[PDB]
Amino acid sequence: ATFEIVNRCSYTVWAAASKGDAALDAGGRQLNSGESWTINVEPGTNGGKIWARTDCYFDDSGSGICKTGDCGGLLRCKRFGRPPTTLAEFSLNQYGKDYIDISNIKGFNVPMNFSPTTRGCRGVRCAADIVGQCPAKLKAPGGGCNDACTVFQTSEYCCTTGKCGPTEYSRFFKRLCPDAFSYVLDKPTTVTCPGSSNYRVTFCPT
Repeated sequence: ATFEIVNRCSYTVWAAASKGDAALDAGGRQLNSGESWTINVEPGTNGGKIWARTDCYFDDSGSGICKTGDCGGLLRCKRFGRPPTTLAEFSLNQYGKDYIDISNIKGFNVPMNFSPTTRGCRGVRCAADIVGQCPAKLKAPGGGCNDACTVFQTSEYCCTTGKCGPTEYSRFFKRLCPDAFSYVLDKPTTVTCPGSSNYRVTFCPT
Protein backbone atom coordinates (compact mmCIF):
# COMPACT_ATOMS: atom_id res chain seq x y z
CA ALA A 1 0.00 0.00 0.00
CA THR A 2 1.19 3.48 -0.71
CA PHE A 3 0.93 6.33 1.76
CA GLU A 4 1.77 9.78 0.48
CA ILE A 5 2.77 11.90 3.48
CA VAL A 6 2.43 15.63 2.76
CA ASN A 7 3.58 18.47 5.00
CA ARG A 8 1.32 21.49 4.39
CA CYS A 9 2.53 23.12 7.63
CA SER A 10 4.60 26.28 7.51
CA TYR A 11 7.17 24.53 9.69
CA THR A 12 9.31 21.46 9.08
CA VAL A 13 8.12 18.16 10.47
CA TRP A 14 9.85 14.81 10.70
CA ALA A 15 7.37 12.21 9.61
CA ALA A 16 7.40 8.83 11.28
CA ALA A 17 5.88 5.47 10.44
CA SER A 18 5.98 2.35 12.62
CA LYS A 19 3.98 -0.68 13.73
CA GLY A 20 5.48 -0.56 17.19
CA ASP A 21 8.09 -3.28 16.86
CA ALA A 22 9.38 -2.27 13.45
CA ALA A 23 9.70 0.66 11.05
CA LEU A 24 7.30 0.95 8.16
CA ASP A 25 9.39 1.72 5.04
CA ALA A 26 12.36 3.82 6.19
CA GLY A 27 10.50 4.68 9.42
CA GLY A 28 11.07 8.45 9.24
CA ARG A 29 12.18 11.39 7.15
CA GLN A 30 12.36 15.15 7.23
CA LEU A 31 9.57 17.01 5.41
CA ASN A 32 10.13 20.69 4.87
CA SER A 33 7.03 22.86 4.33
CA GLY A 34 5.34 21.63 1.18
CA GLU A 35 7.31 18.41 0.76
CA SER A 36 5.74 14.99 0.02
CA TRP A 37 7.21 11.59 0.93
CA THR A 38 5.63 8.42 -0.43
CA ILE A 39 6.11 5.26 1.58
CA ASN A 40 5.27 1.64 0.97
CA VAL A 41 3.50 -0.28 3.74
CA GLU A 42 3.30 -4.07 3.48
CA PRO A 43 -0.16 -5.54 2.97
CA GLY A 44 -1.52 -7.04 6.17
CA THR A 45 0.17 -4.49 8.42
CA ASN A 46 -1.76 -4.46 11.66
CA GLY A 47 -1.53 -1.59 14.12
CA GLY A 48 0.46 0.81 11.96
CA LYS A 49 0.79 4.48 12.84
CA ILE A 50 2.03 7.59 11.10
CA TRP A 51 2.73 10.83 12.99
CA ALA A 52 4.64 14.08 12.81
CA ARG A 53 7.52 15.05 14.99
CA THR A 54 8.45 18.66 15.72
CA ASP A 55 11.62 20.56 16.65
CA CYS A 56 14.05 17.77 15.89
CA TYR A 57 17.85 17.67 15.80
CA PHE A 58 19.70 14.73 14.24
CA ASP A 59 23.39 14.08 13.80
CA ASP A 60 24.97 12.57 10.69
CA SER A 61 24.20 9.05 12.06
CA GLY A 62 20.45 9.81 12.39
CA SER A 63 20.51 10.08 16.20
CA GLY A 64 19.16 12.99 18.17
CA ILE A 65 15.95 14.30 19.74
CA CYS A 66 12.52 15.75 18.92
CA LYS A 67 10.30 17.84 21.18
CA THR A 68 7.21 15.93 20.16
CA GLY A 69 6.91 12.35 18.93
CA ASP A 70 10.54 11.32 19.50
CA CYS A 71 11.04 7.59 18.85
CA GLY A 72 14.05 6.61 20.93
CA GLY A 73 16.06 9.47 19.41
CA LEU A 74 16.11 7.97 15.90
CA LEU A 75 15.45 9.74 12.61
CA ARG A 76 14.28 6.39 11.24
CA CYS A 77 11.70 5.30 13.77
CA LYS A 78 11.39 1.62 14.68
CA ARG A 79 9.04 2.21 17.60
CA PHE A 80 6.17 4.51 18.52
CA GLY A 81 6.75 8.11 19.45
CA ARG A 82 6.66 10.04 22.70
CA PRO A 83 3.38 11.90 23.37
CA PRO A 84 1.95 14.32 22.47
CA THR A 85 1.37 12.89 19.00
CA THR A 86 -1.67 13.18 16.75
CA LEU A 87 -1.94 9.64 15.29
CA ALA A 88 -3.00 8.33 11.91
CA GLU A 89 -3.73 4.66 12.68
CA PHE A 90 -4.39 1.77 10.31
CA SER A 91 -4.72 -1.97 9.94
CA LEU A 92 -4.59 -3.23 6.37
CA ASN A 93 -6.06 -6.36 4.74
CA GLN A 94 -7.94 -7.51 7.83
CA TYR A 95 -10.40 -10.07 6.44
CA GLY A 96 -10.68 -8.23 3.15
CA LYS A 97 -10.88 -4.63 4.42
CA ASP A 98 -8.70 -1.82 5.66
CA TYR A 99 -9.45 0.18 8.84
CA ILE A 100 -8.30 3.72 9.42
CA ASP A 101 -8.73 6.33 12.14
CA ILE A 102 -7.23 9.41 13.77
CA SER A 103 -6.55 9.28 17.51
CA ASN A 104 -5.90 11.90 20.17
CA ILE A 105 -5.48 9.18 22.88
CA LYS A 106 -1.74 9.98 22.96
CA GLY A 107 -2.37 13.72 22.70
CA PHE A 108 -2.08 16.18 19.83
CA ASN A 109 0.87 17.94 18.26
CA VAL A 110 0.11 18.70 14.63
CA PRO A 111 -3.24 18.86 12.77
CA MET A 112 -3.84 15.99 10.35
CA ASN A 113 -6.06 14.74 7.49
CA PHE A 114 -5.93 11.00 6.72
CA SER A 115 -7.76 10.13 3.52
CA PRO A 116 -7.87 7.38 0.92
CA THR A 117 -6.51 8.20 -2.54
CA THR A 118 -8.50 5.31 -3.95
CA ARG A 119 -12.27 4.72 -4.11
CA GLY A 120 -14.75 3.42 -1.63
CA CYS A 121 -14.53 5.28 1.69
CA ARG A 122 -14.17 8.69 3.28
CA GLY A 123 -11.24 10.31 5.05
CA VAL A 124 -10.99 11.59 8.60
CA ARG A 125 -9.57 14.83 9.91
CA CYS A 126 -8.49 16.53 13.13
CA ALA A 127 -7.44 20.03 12.15
CA ALA A 128 -8.75 22.26 14.94
CA ASP A 129 -6.31 24.37 16.99
CA ILE A 130 -6.01 21.88 19.81
CA VAL A 131 -2.59 23.23 20.89
CA GLY A 132 -3.83 26.80 21.12
CA GLN A 133 -6.99 25.85 23.00
CA CYS A 134 -5.39 23.14 25.17
CA PRO A 135 -6.44 23.06 28.83
CA ALA A 136 -3.67 24.52 30.98
CA LYS A 137 -3.06 21.27 32.88
CA LEU A 138 -2.58 19.36 29.58
CA LYS A 139 -0.15 21.79 27.93
CA ALA A 140 3.18 20.11 27.23
CA PRO A 141 6.06 22.44 28.08
CA GLY A 142 8.01 20.83 25.28
CA GLY A 143 5.19 21.61 22.82
CA GLY A 144 1.71 20.18 22.06
CA CYS A 145 -1.32 19.12 24.10
CA ASN A 146 -0.94 16.00 26.22
CA ASP A 147 -3.61 13.42 26.81
CA ALA A 148 -4.78 13.02 30.42
CA CYS A 149 -3.31 9.51 30.78
CA THR A 150 0.18 10.84 30.02
CA VAL A 151 -0.23 13.66 32.50
CA PHE A 152 -2.02 11.99 35.45
CA GLN A 153 -1.45 8.23 35.15
CA THR A 154 -4.82 7.12 36.50
CA SER A 155 -6.83 4.01 35.75
CA GLU A 156 -9.69 6.24 34.59
CA TYR A 157 -7.69 8.21 32.04
CA CYS A 158 -5.56 5.26 30.86
CA CYS A 159 -8.54 2.84 30.81
CA THR A 160 -6.36 0.31 32.55
CA THR A 161 -9.22 -1.91 33.80
CA GLY A 162 -11.05 -1.66 30.47
CA LYS A 163 -13.67 0.24 32.40
CA CYS A 164 -13.50 3.96 31.93
CA GLY A 165 -15.81 6.72 30.82
CA PRO A 166 -15.37 10.05 29.09
CA THR A 167 -13.74 12.78 31.17
CA GLU A 168 -13.52 16.57 31.15
CA TYR A 169 -10.19 16.16 29.37
CA SER A 170 -11.39 13.61 26.78
CA ARG A 171 -14.40 15.82 26.04
CA PHE A 172 -12.05 18.71 25.16
CA PHE A 173 -10.36 16.66 22.47
CA LYS A 174 -13.75 15.35 21.28
CA ARG A 175 -15.29 18.82 21.10
CA LEU A 176 -12.42 20.15 18.99
CA CYS A 177 -12.16 16.95 16.89
CA PRO A 178 -15.31 14.84 16.84
CA ASP A 179 -13.91 12.48 14.20
CA ALA A 180 -10.88 11.34 16.28
CA PHE A 181 -10.66 8.98 19.23
CA SER A 182 -10.56 10.99 22.47
CA TYR A 183 -10.19 8.15 24.98
CA VAL A 184 -9.71 4.37 24.81
CA LEU A 185 -13.45 3.47 24.90
CA ASP A 186 -14.71 6.33 22.78
CA LYS A 187 -17.47 5.49 20.34
CA PRO A 188 -15.36 4.42 17.36
CA THR A 189 -14.64 6.80 14.49
CA THR A 190 -12.85 4.08 12.49
CA VAL A 191 -13.54 4.07 8.75
CA THR A 192 -13.76 0.85 6.78
CA CYS A 193 -12.07 1.06 3.40
CA PRO A 194 -11.66 -1.50 0.65
CA GLY A 195 -8.76 -3.90 1.32
CA SER A 196 -5.54 -2.67 -0.27
CA SER A 197 -6.60 0.97 -0.52
CA ASN A 198 -3.94 3.69 -0.79
CA TYR A 199 -3.78 6.80 1.33
CA ARG A 200 -2.53 10.33 1.92
CA VAL A 201 -1.67 11.77 5.36
CA THR A 202 -1.60 15.59 5.18
CA PHE A 203 -0.16 17.57 8.07
CA CYS A 204 -1.77 21.01 8.50
CA PRO A 205 -4.50 20.34 5.92
CA THR A 206 -6.23 23.68 6.48
